[PDB]
Amino acid sequence: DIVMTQSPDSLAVSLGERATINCKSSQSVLYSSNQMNYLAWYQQKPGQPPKLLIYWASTRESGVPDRFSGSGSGTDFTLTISSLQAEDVAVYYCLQYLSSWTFGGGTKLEIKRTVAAPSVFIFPPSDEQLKSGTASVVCLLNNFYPREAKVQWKVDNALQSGNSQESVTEQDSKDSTYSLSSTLTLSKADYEKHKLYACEVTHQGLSSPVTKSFNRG
Amino acid sequence: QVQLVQSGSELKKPGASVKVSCKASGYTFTNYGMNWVRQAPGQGLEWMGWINTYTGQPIYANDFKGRFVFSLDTSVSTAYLQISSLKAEDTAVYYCARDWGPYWGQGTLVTVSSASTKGPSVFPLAPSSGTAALGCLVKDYFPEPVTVSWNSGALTSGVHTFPAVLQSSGLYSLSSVVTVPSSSLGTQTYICNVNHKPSNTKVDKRVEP
Repeated sequence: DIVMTQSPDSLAVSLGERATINCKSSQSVLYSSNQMNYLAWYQQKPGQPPKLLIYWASTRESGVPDRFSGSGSGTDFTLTISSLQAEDVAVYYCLQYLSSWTFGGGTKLEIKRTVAAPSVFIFPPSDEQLKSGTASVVCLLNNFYPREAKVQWKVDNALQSGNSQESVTEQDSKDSTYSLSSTLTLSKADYEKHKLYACEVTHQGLSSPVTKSFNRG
Repeated sequence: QVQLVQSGSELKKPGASVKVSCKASGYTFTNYGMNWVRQAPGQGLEWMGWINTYTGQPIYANDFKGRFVFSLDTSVSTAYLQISSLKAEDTAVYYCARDWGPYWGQGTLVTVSSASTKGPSVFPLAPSSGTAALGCLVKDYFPEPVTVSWNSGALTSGVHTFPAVLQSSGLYSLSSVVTVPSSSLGTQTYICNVNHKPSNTKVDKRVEP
């Protein structure tokens, strides 16, 4: 029954600026006897276990850079990244360990950078695929920011609904951009009933939309 | 020195049971308690409970009584998590985490599904027509995950591997791509190295204009 509540739930901060995450406990995690706060902070990147950054509220774990610090006491706590760096993109969790363990809900930290136009590319289905008889047309947006992007598929300039699935990479830890793959899927049949396959893209890094098309063979 | 090493991924059908192991080394096993932690895909960390590694006495969080049992084999310094009557929503990464300090397992993916192991099909996304993008499409594999490198991991710069998507077939699919100089295309070779361990499907497709 110690509830941990982190805020905000997600946060975008500019490279070089101060990132601040808050954790609040529903009861004190300060142990009277030893004046220690039983609170830790963790950084989790995808595919990995969480990695401990801070414990006893303010003690920095070995090997962790000086830009991370923890402070606060009792029931209110702060994690501070003094000067954010591209590699800091991650989910951050507080943990109380005074009375059992309770993790906070986690805080997704992203980097805020300058607008960046996507590089659009289109890729027709392979011959090898079409033999088994399905068509996967792949549109790729590459190295844009921000995340927001629209991808409309056009077959003979007929707008497509319900047959494309999108997917977005995590923010890249070196240059702070996203990439987005859209796949249009059709039976071999339907792919033969049409000619011009196009994907049209909308963004803020574009005064007007960008198309890439091919003609079926 | 200190290491917590867990067992490998598991695909289970609803109703069955599973037994994840966590083998500790580099310290006196029985001097430190062991925690279990569950992370459902895309979700937060959630404490499952603790085991006293000296007495064997397990303590369970409120949300994990009934189907969950913690046990030890002190003689090989190993903690075990046993989940019974598996449901789809027990699909999660499970972690062992030691009392006091930074030590976590690498985690064990448990997937609960009726569907069968099925290896992908790999398909090039060849370049054509400054910079030219090329890639691979990895289609109709189950379950997650798959890995991808470029040129046995010589080309990592510029690489972007995409999160899988679940298609309405109930099979996964994903693309991996990379942008290169458009002069390099004739001269330089590009191979995407694809691995799906659940079905042993390992593939080194070449990609050319």
